[PDB]
Amino acid sequence: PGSGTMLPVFCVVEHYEEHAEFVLVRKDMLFNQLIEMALLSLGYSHSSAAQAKGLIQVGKWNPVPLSYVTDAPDATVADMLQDVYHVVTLKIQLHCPKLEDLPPEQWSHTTVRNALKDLLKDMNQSSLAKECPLSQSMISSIVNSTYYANVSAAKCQEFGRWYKHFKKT
Amino acid sequence: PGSGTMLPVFCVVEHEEHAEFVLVRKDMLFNQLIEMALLSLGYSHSSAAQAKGLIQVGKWNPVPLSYVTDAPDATVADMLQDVYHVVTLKIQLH
Amino acid sequence: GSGTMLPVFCVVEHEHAEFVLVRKDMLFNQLIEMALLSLGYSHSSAAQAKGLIQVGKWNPVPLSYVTDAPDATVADMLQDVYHVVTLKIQLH
Amino acid sequence: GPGSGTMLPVFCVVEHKEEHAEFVLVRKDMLFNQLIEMALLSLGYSHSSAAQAKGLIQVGKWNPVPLSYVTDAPDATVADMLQDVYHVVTLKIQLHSCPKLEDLPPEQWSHTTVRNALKDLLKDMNQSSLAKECPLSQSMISSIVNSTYYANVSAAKCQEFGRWYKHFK
Repeated sequence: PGSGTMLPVFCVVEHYEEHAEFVLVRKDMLFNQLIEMALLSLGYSHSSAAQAKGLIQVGKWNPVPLSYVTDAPDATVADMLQDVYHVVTLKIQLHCPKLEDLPPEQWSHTTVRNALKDLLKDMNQSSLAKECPLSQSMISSIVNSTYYANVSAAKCQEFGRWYKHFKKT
Repeated sequence: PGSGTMLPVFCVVEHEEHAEFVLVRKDMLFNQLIEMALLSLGYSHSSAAQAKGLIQVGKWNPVPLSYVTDAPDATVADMLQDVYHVVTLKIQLH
Repeated sequence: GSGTMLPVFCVVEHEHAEFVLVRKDMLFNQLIEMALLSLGYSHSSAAQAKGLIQVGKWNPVPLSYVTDAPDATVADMLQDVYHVVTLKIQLH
Repeated sequence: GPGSGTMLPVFCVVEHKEEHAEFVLVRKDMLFNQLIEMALLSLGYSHSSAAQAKGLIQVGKWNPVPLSYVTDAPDATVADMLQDVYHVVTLKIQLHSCPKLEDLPPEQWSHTTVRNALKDLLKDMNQSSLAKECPLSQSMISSIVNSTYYANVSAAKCQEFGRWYKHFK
């Protein structure tokens, strides 16, 4: 188990407004093309390994960006995962219905948080807290990301209905 | 008997399913097969980046273009010259 | 890290030494057969086939020492240790 | 456009290196998973040699794969899988052999495998009783035996002798 040319890596691919399993990769290749190779093995355009974001998660920890693992471009898959491949899960994010088109009950806290994140680019919290069904101390929690920080099914459903309408006016 | 610059590939696009042959350049890179199939089929560049692509030899289990060969410099002639007529490229658009 | 497959590192002698994925839910007593299939060997070669198993740096033991339970999944015996073991399949 | 009869051709190559190529006919409705033994039997090989046999299937110039990649259906026939594709695939069979001279498909006999047969016979036979039995002359059995560089045995004779040898023994 290393020896060998391959290393098993458990992968999960995603995109959100089974599919989760080991793929053998080249222990000898570059840690920084791991997302690419994993995705190719799965059948993904070369260019689909571009709109792709990677989060690596140890046992039941919060996952972190592959940035945290190492900052040496020259490290390999083996250098880094030889020892942990049995406990790590690679989380690939592929970055298409529109938010306004999402029906209010399909709305989740993650999509509310995404919706809010876009809006705040070109708006203010107090103003946004004004006719969206959220409060200001509610809206800070969700964007802060901590910890938690939770929107009930009722508010999620209402924020989403409001969002659909707000977007077409 | 295809000594052209091109080779035809039968394509199915999933998501209502769009099928058609497409002529692919033999000098182009095998792993670029999905991009080219898509462009050449009447889709965007952005469409490629949002697409999973498997190749199917007869009635066999479809497989990623990487099961086929581990040589990145592999031309479309290299891999498809002998089998283009028995292979279906099925593509998915998310 | 719990899907339908487990990575098993297999060395076949008589080289061929590498990881092969196998169905967790399969029967531990079909581990040779099914590992052999995934490499090319026929339904016939598995088995005239002798299997030992080596945990870390120990001597390797026959696969019988691992268990008697005929209803033992591969998961059962290997979900916990697949990463420290080596399956050695000899063909007579 | 062939659509019936009970048989199907299967191009097989067989290493053991003595690379031997040849189409063979196999029972269309047999099981795909016993292809490697069916091909070997149908090629003139004993059941013994099929027990060390590694078999990889190859389409065109692609990476060769185990028969388990092609399919998962444990009841898929040779017809299901290769009916439409028999003319672009090769069954690459590797044996740990060589087979006993008698188990060597007679089409694969050369002047040197004929020589080894003669030797093994002359260990307990006469030049004349051999020359009586086998399809060579005494003159040629002199030629083959007393000269290592003697290769002037026709293909037709090699096969003939090889069939004769297979018999008895």
